[PDB]
This record gives sequence, C-alpha cells and structure tokens, in this order.
Amino acid sequence: SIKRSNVFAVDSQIPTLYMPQYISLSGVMTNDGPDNQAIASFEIRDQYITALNHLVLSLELPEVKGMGRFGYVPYVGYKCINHVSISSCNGVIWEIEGEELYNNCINNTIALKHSGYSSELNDISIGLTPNDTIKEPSTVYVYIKTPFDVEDTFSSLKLSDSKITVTVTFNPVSDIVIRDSSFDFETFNKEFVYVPELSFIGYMVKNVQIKPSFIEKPRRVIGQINQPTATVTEVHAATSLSVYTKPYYGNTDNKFISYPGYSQDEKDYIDAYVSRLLDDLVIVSDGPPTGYPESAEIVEVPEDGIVSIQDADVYVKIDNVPDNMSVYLHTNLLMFGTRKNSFIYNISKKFSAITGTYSDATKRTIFAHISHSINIIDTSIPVSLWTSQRNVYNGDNRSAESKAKDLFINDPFIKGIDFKNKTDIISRLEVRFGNDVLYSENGPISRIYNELLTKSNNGTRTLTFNFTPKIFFRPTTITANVSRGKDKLSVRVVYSTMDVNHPIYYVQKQLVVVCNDLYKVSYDQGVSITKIM
Amino acid sequence: SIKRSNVFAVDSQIPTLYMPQYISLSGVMTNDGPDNQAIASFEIRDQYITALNHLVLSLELPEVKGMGRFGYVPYVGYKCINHVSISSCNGVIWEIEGEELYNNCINNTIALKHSGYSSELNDISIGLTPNDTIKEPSTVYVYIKTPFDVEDTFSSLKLSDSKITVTVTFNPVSDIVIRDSSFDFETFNKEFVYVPELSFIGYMVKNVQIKPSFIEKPRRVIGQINQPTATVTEVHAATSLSVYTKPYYGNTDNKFISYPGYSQDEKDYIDAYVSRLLDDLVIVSDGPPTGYPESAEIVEVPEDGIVSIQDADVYVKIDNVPDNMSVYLHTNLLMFGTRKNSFIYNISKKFSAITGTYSDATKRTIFAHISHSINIIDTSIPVSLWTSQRNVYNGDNRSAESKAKDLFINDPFIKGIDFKNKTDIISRLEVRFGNDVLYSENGPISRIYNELLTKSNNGTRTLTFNFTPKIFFRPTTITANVSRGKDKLSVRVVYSTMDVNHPIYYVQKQLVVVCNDLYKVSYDQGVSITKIMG
Amino acid sequence: SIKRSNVFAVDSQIPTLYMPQYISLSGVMTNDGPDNQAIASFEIRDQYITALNHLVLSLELPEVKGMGRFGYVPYVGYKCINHVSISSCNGVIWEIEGEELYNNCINNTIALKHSGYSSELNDISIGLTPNDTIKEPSTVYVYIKTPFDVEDTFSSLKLSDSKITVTVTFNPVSDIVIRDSSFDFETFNKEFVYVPELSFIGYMVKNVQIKPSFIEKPRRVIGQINQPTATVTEVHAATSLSVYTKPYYGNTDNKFISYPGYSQDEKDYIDAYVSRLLDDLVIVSDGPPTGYPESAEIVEVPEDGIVSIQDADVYVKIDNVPDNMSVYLHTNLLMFGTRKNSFIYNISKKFSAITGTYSDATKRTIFAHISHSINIIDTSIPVSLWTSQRNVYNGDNRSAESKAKDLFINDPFIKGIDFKNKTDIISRLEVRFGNDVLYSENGPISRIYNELLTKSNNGTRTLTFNFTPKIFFRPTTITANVSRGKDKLSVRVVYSTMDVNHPIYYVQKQLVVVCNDLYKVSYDQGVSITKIM
Repeated sequence: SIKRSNVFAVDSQIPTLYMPQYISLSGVMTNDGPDNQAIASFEIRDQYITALNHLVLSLELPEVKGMGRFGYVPYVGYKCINHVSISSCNGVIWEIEGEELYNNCINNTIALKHSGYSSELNDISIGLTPNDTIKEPSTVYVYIKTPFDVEDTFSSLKLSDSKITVTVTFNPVSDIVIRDSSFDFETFNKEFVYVPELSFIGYMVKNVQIKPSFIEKPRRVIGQINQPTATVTEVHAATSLSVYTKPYYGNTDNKFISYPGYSQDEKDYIDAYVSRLLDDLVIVSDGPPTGYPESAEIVEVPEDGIVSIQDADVYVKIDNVPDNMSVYLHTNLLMFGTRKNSFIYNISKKFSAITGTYSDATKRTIFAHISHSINIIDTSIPVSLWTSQRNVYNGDNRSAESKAKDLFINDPFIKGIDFKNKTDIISRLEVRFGNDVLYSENGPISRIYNELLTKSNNGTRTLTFNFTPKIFFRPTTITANVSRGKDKLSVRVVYSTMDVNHPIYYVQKQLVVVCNDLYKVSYDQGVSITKIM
Repeated sequence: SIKRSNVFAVDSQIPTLYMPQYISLSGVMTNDGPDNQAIASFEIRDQYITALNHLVLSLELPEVKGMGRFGYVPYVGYKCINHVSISSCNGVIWEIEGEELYNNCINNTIALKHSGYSSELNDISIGLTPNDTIKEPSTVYVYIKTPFDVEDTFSSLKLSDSKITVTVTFNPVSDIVIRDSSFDFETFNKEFVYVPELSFIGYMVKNVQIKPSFIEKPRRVIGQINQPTATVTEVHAATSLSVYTKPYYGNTDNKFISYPGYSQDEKDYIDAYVSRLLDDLVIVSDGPPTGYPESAEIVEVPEDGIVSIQDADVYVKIDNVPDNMSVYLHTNLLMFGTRKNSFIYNISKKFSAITGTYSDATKRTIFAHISHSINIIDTSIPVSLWTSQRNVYNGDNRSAESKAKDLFINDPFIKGIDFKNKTDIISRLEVRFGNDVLYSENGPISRIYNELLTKSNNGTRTLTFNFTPKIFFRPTTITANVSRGKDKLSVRVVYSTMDVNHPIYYVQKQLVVVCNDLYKVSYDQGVSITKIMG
Repeated sequence: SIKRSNVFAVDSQIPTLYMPQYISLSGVMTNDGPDNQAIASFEIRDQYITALNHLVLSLELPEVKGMGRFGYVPYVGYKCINHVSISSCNGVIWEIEGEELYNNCINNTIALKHSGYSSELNDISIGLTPNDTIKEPSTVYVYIKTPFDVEDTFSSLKLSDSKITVTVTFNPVSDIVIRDSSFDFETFNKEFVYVPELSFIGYMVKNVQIKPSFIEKPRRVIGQINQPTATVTEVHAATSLSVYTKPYYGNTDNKFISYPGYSQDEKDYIDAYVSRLLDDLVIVSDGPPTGYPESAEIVEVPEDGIVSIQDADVYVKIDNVPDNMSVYLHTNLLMFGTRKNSFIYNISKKFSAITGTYSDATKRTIFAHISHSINIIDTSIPVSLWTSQRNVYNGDNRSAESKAKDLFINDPFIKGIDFKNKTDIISRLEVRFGNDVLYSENGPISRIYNELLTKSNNGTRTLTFNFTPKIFFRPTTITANVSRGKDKLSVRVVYSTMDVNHPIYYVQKQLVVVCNDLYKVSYDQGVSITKIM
C-alpha cells in the first residue's frame, strides 16, 4: 500500500536534564583610559552554571535637578553603550561596537521600549529654580543580543569549566543628553555615574555533551571625513556586508533650533521646528518690531495679505488684531548664500500661508492653519552652518529669546544627513572583492532585500552570503583567494549632488562598512575561537 | 570528498490521510445555581471526528435601548468568560479561568479584535429617549486558545471513541458593561441572556496511530485582600510560575469620574479625565458661581491671570469674556487629607495653565491649551476613595451635573492599581520551593525576560523552567522532593510605600500566583489526564 | 539508564556548496494586448543561476507636472500589476492574478510599505500653474511572493538547463491614479510609460541533487454582475477555497466627492467627506446665498439655532458673524428617492450639531465641533448614483466649486461595497462538492478562522483543507470522485437586503471564488508542472 508519516502523534523525546535560572550581577566599575571612560566588568564563574545566554544590562538613571532644558535621547540605554566584549582565559569569544548592537536590535520594539523610550525620559523637561526636579530617577534595560540567543539552549554559550568575563565600555554622558545653554551640564557630567547590573539566563545542566559551534563576529570600518570609499582588509569568510553613512558634526557646536522629544515621527520633527520659527516669523506689534538684528528684514503685511519674497508669495491673515497694532512678516529669518546677488536659501520663502487669531487676554497669536514646504533636512541643519564663514549674509536673524532655546544634540547613532535617515544620499554603490566587482546598484535594492528578508522597517544596504539555517548548519560564506589578491572588500559610493547655497551641503559625511566574519567556537580545554581561513 | 546535507531539495513525506472541517454547535444554557450563573454546555459526539482543536466561541450581543450612558468594556468576549472546562467520560482533560485564558491571548491582536474592540461597542453611547437605540446588535468571537493549537494536527485533541464536553461559565453582565446611574441596568440585567455557539476545527482521519502526549494545565491562587503572600500546594512538575496583583474595589461603589472608551492609550485616559474636570474647574459667571458645595473654594481670577493655591500658581486666561461676567477658578475640585494639619492632595494644584475663548453663541468656554501634571493614577481613583471616612475634607467639590455623569466600571481583568497597569507596585519578590529561596528580585527582571522571550509588551513577573521545544520533546520542569518538603511554591512580595494623603493608598490589592502543572495525556480507555508525580 | 536527546549541542551539518547573488534585469516592453495593455518580459538563463527565489519588481514613477489634483492609490506598485506568470520551455510553472498576489502580501506591512504607501505618494497634491510639480519622481518595489520563498533554499525554483521567462501584465495607469477634472489625464495617459526592472536572489550551486516538489497554484473565477453563484470546474486536489465580493462601478463615471489620501482609517474617510460637505452645508451670507441650484433648499437659522428637516433637528451656532450677515443651512445638500412624496435619503439630516467661528480676515467659517451620523458607506457612494435617472430629485445640490473638486477613483482591488470593506453583505454561504453540500454558514466563521490561522486582520471566508507543514510534506487536499461527479466546487451566497431608497443599493456586486490546486514540479527534461489527478 503506502508508508505514511504520522502528522497526528509524536514520540515525545526526553531532553537533557537541566534547570534554568535568572542571574543578576553587580560589576567592577573603572574610569581608566581616554577622558577617563567608564568600563564595567562582570565575572561569571560557578561550578553549577554550565551554559548561558540572553544578556540584559540594567542602568540606574539619577534624579536630574536645577535650571534649564534637559531630556534623554530615545533608547537612552543602547546609546550609552560604546563597546561590549565577551571573553575567557583564552581571550575574546565575541565583541560588538555599541552602534552595531543597536542596529541588530532596531527591529525589536520590546528591547527598544525597555532601553528607555517614554514621555518621562525623552521629552525635553524644564527646571525653573536651582532646586527644581527636571527628571525623576529611573531604570532602563538593555538587551545585549548575542549569537547565543538564536536557538535558545542549542545555541547557548557553554562554560567548559571556564571563567567568562563580560566587559561594557560606556559613552560619555554628553552623548545621551539633549540640553540647552541654561542647563549646568558641567556639574551634571562631574556628578553623573553609570550604575550597571548584568543579568543572564543560566543553565545548570547534568551531563552536557559539548560539540563545536560557529559564530559571526561583526567588524566595522569608518572612512575618512567626506571620502566616498572604505575598505575591509583580511576578509577570508564573511556571512554578510552592510553599508551606511553617518554625519560628522565636528565642524559645529552641535546646536539645533528644535527637537520633538518622545514624538519621533518625521511629521513630529517638522511640526516642532515650524512651531519654533512661528514665534519670530509673524509679529503683531504697534510700530516696527524691536529686538531683531539690523540685518533682519521685517515687512508690514499689506491689505491683500500677500508679502512677496522675490518669487515666493506668503499669505498672512491674523484675526482680532488691535487697531493700534499691525501684522509683520520676517522675510529672512534664516538665510544662506555663498555669493552676493545670487541664489539664496531663505526659510521664510518655505511658507505659503499663515493664518490665526490674536489673543487680547494672553497678548499672543494662536496659529490655526499653516501651509509650508519645510522638510526633515531643515530641522537637521546645525545652527553653526547657518552662521558659517562661507555665508555672505548674517544668516541667523532670529531673536535672542529664540537663540537661547537652541538644543545640544550629540546622539551617537545618527545615520545619513537628517535625524530620521529619510534622505538617501547614495546615488550608486559598488562592492569589490579584490579588483573584481562583486556587486553594484543605482537604487537601494540591497536595503529592500534586507528589510524583506529580516522583516524590519529600518534596514541598510546589506549583501547576504548566507541563506542556510543557523546553528544546525555550518554557515555559507564569501571565501577569499589570497594568491589572486581577493582578501579584501572595497566599497565605493557616489553621493547625490547638493546645492552649494543650501547649509546641508556642509554637513560632513562618513561611510560605514560592517563585515560579519565567521569564527569556530571550540570548547576544547576552555572556550576558544578561531577565525575561519 | 565532503558529505553534504542537501539544502536545495527535500523528500516530501506523505502525511496521514485526513480531511479537516469547521464545525459549529448550539449548546444547552443553564442558570443553575450560585447567583444563578450562566453555564453553556457543548457535547461533541461523532464517530467520524477523530481529533479537534482551535475552539472559537461566538456571542450574540443584543440591541441596547433606553435612556442613559452605556458602553461595553474593551475585548467584551473574553471579559464575560469566567471559566472553560473540557471533559471526557474519564473527567476533566483541560480547564482554565477566564482571566488566565485572556492573559494567554493578550498578545494576539487578531483574537482581541474579534472579541469586541471597536468604536461601535466600546465608546460610551447615550440614549436620549426611552425608545432610543444605545447599541445595535452585534456578534463577537472568542478564540479559546488550548494546548491543542500549538503544533496544529500534531497537538490536536484525539476523541478516539470518547465524547468530549466543553463547558463555559459566564461572568455577570455587570462586569462587561460601563454605565451611568441614568441607565436602567436593573431591567437590562433581568432581560439580558448569553447566546453562545461553539466552533472548532475537526479532523476526519483514516487509520490514526495515537501516541501519548503532555499538557500544561494553568492553576491559579489568589491571596487574601492586602496579604503580600500566596502559596501553591502540591507542585511536583511545573513548567512556569507567574505573579501579578489585582485591585479590589469592594470598599467602593465602583464609580469613576471618566472613561476614554475605544481610545485606550494612557494619553486617552488622561485627556478624558481632564475634559471632565475642566467643566467645573474654570467658570465664566456673572457673580460668584452657584450650585457647588459650601466646602468648594471658587476664586475670581486676578488681572495678571495667576491664582495661587499655596505653592502652586495656576495661569487662567479666557478670551471674549462678556463685560457683565468674570472668570473663576475652582481651587479644591478634588481634595484628600488624613489630618487638618497635613499634606493635601488637591487636583486643582495639578494645573499650571488654562487658556481658551468664551462663546457668545453657545454660552460656553472652548479650551485651547492646558498645561497639567495629571497622570494615569488620578484617572483610576474610585470616587468613593475621594469621599472616604479617612478623608477629613468633603473631598468631591464638583457640581451635581458632573457627579451625575460618573461611570460604573466592573471590568474583571484589571491588574495593578491603574487601568493601564502602568505603575509597578511590587518593590521586591521572593519565590520559595519548600523553605529554600528559589528566586528573588528587587526589580522586574523576570517581567523584562517574560516580555523579551515571548516578544510581548504586556508581560508579568514570570519564572520559566522550560526552554525545550514544545510537543516534540517532554517539557522541562521544576521537580519536587517530597521527603525534603520541596513540594510547594510560596510567593512573598513587598509593596511599594505610597503617601498616606494620596487617595490611591486606599486601593485594596490581591496577589495572584499562576502555576502551570505538567500532565500526561493517555488515550487507552478514552481520553484521560494524569498529574506527573514521583 | 534513560536515552536523552541533546538540547545543548548540535553537530553543525555541512550544506550544499552555493553562492547567493542579487540579480537585476531590464525587460522587454510591449503594448500588444486588447486595449494595447503593457507587458514586461524577463528572460533568465545562466551557468551560475542554478536556483532562484524572492522576486522583487521595481517601478520608476515619473514626475507629474501641471494643474489639477492628483495622487496615487495606496500600495500603487501592487495595484498596477494585472497578472504575473513564470514559464519554461514546457509551458507555465506558476502564475497569479494581480489581486490574488496583493491578497497574499496584504499581511506583510514591509512589502506593502515598499510598494508605495507614503504621504508623498498617496496624498492628493495640487498643481497651481502649468509648470508646477504635482508629484516628484519615485521608485516603488513590489515583492512578487511565490511558493519558492516559503523555506528559502529548500523551496527555491531550480532552473535546470531551462530558460525561465517572467511575464508581467500591467493595469491601465487610470487604475492607480486619483484625479479631478482639472488634471490633464488625457495627455498624462498618452505620455505615461511603465519602467520596470526585475530583481531576484540567484543561487550558484555546486553539484545540485534535484528532487521533485509540490506547488499550489491559485485560480480564480468571477461571477456575473450581481449573480450570487459561481463555480470552479475540474477540482481534483485543492488545498483551499476562498470567497469574497467586489463592487462594479461600470454604471458610474467613477467620481467620488472625497478621498482621505495617505490617512486610511475609517475615521479618516468620514472626516475627509464631512470636511467637503461643510463648505456648502453652513453658509454666512448677507442675503440668501447665491450660486446653488434652484432645487437647493437653503434656510436661515432661527434665534434658537435649531433647523428642522422633517424628524431631524440640526443645531447650528456660529460665533463672530457680522451684523450685516446671517447664518444659513443647506437642508438638502445631497438627496435621493425613487418616488415623489415618499422616503428620502438626505445627507443634511445626518447632522445634529454644527459649531464654529466666522473669520473676518479670511471671510470663512472655521468649524469647531460637529455631531453627525455619517458612515463609511456615505463616503463610498459614487456621485453618479446621487444624480441617476432612478432619482426623482435633482440629487446633487452642491455648488459648482464643490462639484469641481470631485475625484476619479478606479482602484482595482476594492472589496465589498465600501472603501474599507467594513460592511458585510453576505448573509449566508453554501459550498457544494458535486451536488453534496460540503459547507454552509450564516456568519463569517470561515473568515474568523482565516484571520486567526494566518494572523491577518484582512481575511476572507476561506475553507482550508491543508494543515500539514509545507515543503517537508506532500500537502493535504480535498480529493475528487469523478465517477460520482464530485470534481467541481459550486459557491452560492445570499446577499443581505438593502434599502431601495439608499443610493448604495445601486452599487453592483461581483462574487469572487479563489481555488488553490495542487501541482507536482518535476525537473526531468527541464522544469515542468503536472496537475494532481
């Protein structure tokens, strides 16, 4: 007849006898090295812990007191990690850069929430007195995703009667805090201390039968400022290659006009910016408005309500304006040009219509409808670039009140040339293995594949060389040919052409190339790793 | 050469010959006999149904007519289930409490939507005439997740030659309805009837080769009111232990000032509350406002617009106010205190700025911008706690119009001390196996692990003892040592300290402990379950 | 003692030696169909392509210039695909209708995002001058989900020594564009060209050991307009049967009063509609308003603010109305009836409260609070139905300004009788296998099971015959008994009764029945498929 596979019953296999346990450890804190950077060390050695995985680092955030504006960057927990390294008596087993750990967890909304993504943390709070509480104390949790979590117990790190050391290097606190001038960052930085604790799932296993494993170790290279090339040397067995860009704000004071806070949509960034500009853009004054630079060009709105700024027509109509007063428009709030009587980037020209009602009670304008063409790039321009030496105009024609509200943003994990990484600034990408073109593209097809294959909406241009199921199989890799000089991956990009009279032209770019090398994990006489060659 | 595993082709195995079928059954309804609670009984007896799984219970909701405010709780279908039991001739095979079924499906957005989560059902509707329709008839669907759905046909319940009985126990209709005093709940409760139907996926199988299986049966223990301990006895082979708290509103009339309806975000709860208070908070009156208790302290807003309530400064500026009228501020709308010389919890002090415009056409204030520090706890205070014997003040200084709009909320599945379970009220947790400490924590590390391992945002403090793949392996369990007295799990919490002058300090709490025991399923003389023991 | 399976270690198997590669191809464009329909042709054959899967089609959308309102339908990429077929020398291997491909990807948010779902694309933009840019050029990506992606390399299509041809048939551009009369669609349609490119993951495999496979091929039948029956013939081995309805707008000009754009919630549809009606519903005029048809009944709002339209009372109160002017209410904005002095469907009766403030500066009413009972069906009524011959009334008593803003919507993938498919129009469903009733239901239990089993919130009434794991097992199917005449699936529905004096009654319906037949894939003398019988 016919031999059939039973799809209604199963012979329940008896597994290895084990007992899991959640373990938490306090570490050893050290302020040694460059600018006395914080390093936490956690030593795991126990006769009963046979294997482990699922590392979670918790951080105690202090009470923030005083005057000024202060808020934490979104996912504050991931952003204060600089480097993570797992090692034994035989040396490093696995290690990752903070930004690469963050990139691996970006598709895990739970891990991101736990690390600190809330109104309480991420909104920009204000202290009114020196004894006022800006932020209340809080605990954040950072999931340190490792290759040991992939297939739970099967993929766990076995401790071959060895001592495992987890070392966490922290970023300066300046990187995770959004603040204004008024805030006393100097004494905050002096008083701040990283208070960490490491948790992991430990397994007490009876009669383990250890076998060798394979692990992928991410390695990254950052190019020279504004160079559209980068190279990864000694590439012998890679499972994937990822490419992205980062802005470099070293030529600026890292001050930006606005920040949306906990609301992180592209619309939220734009709305926060427009709201800051509208304070100085439309003025209801008796005579001509006062307290603006001499270079400012504030014009009385005509009876038809249209103000012409060259080619741009701005329609301004404000209701209930008192008889003794008039409506004025700032026609050059933020200006940029590299040549006199030539092209100009004027933010006031990005407004089509402004409508509202004047409040006799609060003596201010309440804006109803605003038609504009402000984008995520405009909100991402550092205030330094508006007032650069290249600019023939004064640039920043805002009030001193507005300039005082500007924020310092030093988020370490920004990509592209805008806060949302919306703008694609790569026109073409070429990857070479030796001198042979391995891959090229004129569109982000590699990012599209990344997002589809990993079911993430925050992908990067990625080349995958391994489609083989993890843990149960030895991974598939791009393999070197040293004799033919094929022992390196060279990435070359063509950046999209930008307007010289737009301030973003002057945001410095850095090309980031991430390579995942294959390693063999051997548990013969303690845990050891070997680079596949 | 190298022996290689084919990763590009597979030998497609021929499975068991079977035919699936969706089956629907009407039951037998019974209101016998404690508080005359509704019980629906469904008998599956067919010579051709070899196995089954994926139980879906449907409920016909009636047309709600009359006057008053009425709405259904979110996920109405799950909230009306008290208990579910599956039985054989040999007894119960599997059973679960309503709240535990809900907790297992809480991360299934599809199952939750199907159960009743819409603007049509969950918004608080109002009836203006006795013949007015408040709610239209509707059907909701409840996915009764069982261990038999885990691996589809492999995990299905085999009927063999036995008769399967599914029994559903329902909660009072009072638990699933949000209403005001105006609504005639008395005749609604009299006339309401649960109209259920059970659906399941049945499999007609040719030449079944049945083998024994393992099943996890959740068992829960609720502690005494305000007891920070609970114990699960006869723990011999458990796969997990879960711990959470529930509020107990028995010391209250279950009335709350506001409810957001279908909009269930923390911001939605806060916005609904602020909106209710603003009606009495800022008044545009000719002379001093009337219709408030003598204990109300309503003050005329000065020319600078700032009203000082002790340390708190409230900025009130209303545009287009008529010349014959003035702007007033209610400085003690809600106020709590246990001494006449102590700290006062005043809700009017939680406001920094209130701005708007008076409408000459509709004779009302239209609020534009409001700066406040109202949180989810404030929206979760029962009105009874504001007017408790512990409070030396009158407490509720609102108008009779506002007090008439208060809602009765009896949702059976609330956790913590707020409607969103945002506030973590446990400071420490200790789990003991016998008298030996098995696990302790001073932070919700076990909840963080629960949320990460189950990829969920609605976790609980959970200890998992099983990391082994389900169905294909016998589960891993915490095992008893009866001689050493290690055959019980004792949970002890330490609740976080709250200010005695905050009304939320008087919310009664109950500790819930859920334990998943391992059972062996045998199909010799029909279906039978055996508790795994030494 | 006891035999235990190792749950902590695995012998990492060495897989087949292969190298993946992302390949992109330009096709051959052809306008050779009935109405000169666009066909793209892609030919795949190579030494180093042994297998392939994960088909992604990219489309270059042009810059849209000129005057008028224009926007793209949501998920424009999927909506422009009419049919897809994969074939070899031996004929077709797999093929799908555009709507069925879309239905399979509807639960993949990433795939839907990539296909064109943004405010930039889907919001209705306006061109003010003939040289004005309405839409900027853009690239969208369409994931052509095939049975070959299910289990990655294991399920991949092997090419053998065969040439694979991927044929894409496109819908008219008319189907993917939302526009008004002002827009010059005539020259847009003339100038528009589909610019496609096919990408796939190709595998260079060393020493392939090919084995036969099984594939499910979806096949659909569309019933006659308004016929509550449809039959699928030659059903021998089906894995599932799906049933849904579609509106037919052939009896209309495909014009609708409003469209929400990027915002696609039921509330967004209703809000966009109310906003369009309010322009003509409440008028602030000196004397009786002008520029409305003689059939319009515009009434001055009394001192109490209540206007009675038969049984319906509408409360209207507008602030800051000038002394020389009064507030008017349009009591029959849109009205329908099949007889004089009988039942009437009047849109003005669906309002109970309208409040706002008149703006002296912009000479318009700014509405604050609106109480109404407008639903998703009202927003889904084609304007043709309001002004049909069946209507004894004029029907559309709006202003010429409002009528000029009406939009053409030809979205090919609409289900039910409303844009959100909210309203269930099927009261009963009966499925017959031969002349024997296989399944019947009076509620959408089969849709509930579909949504639960496939973890989707956009399911259909579906009968699943296969619960067996894919690729590793031969699928389970409903099997024919040709001698007993049991080789066909007949579907019969009962539609819910609709009011003859409601315009939606006149929306025509079509029954869609989808059947997934089982086929064997064999690789002897090239790639070839055989229907299981």
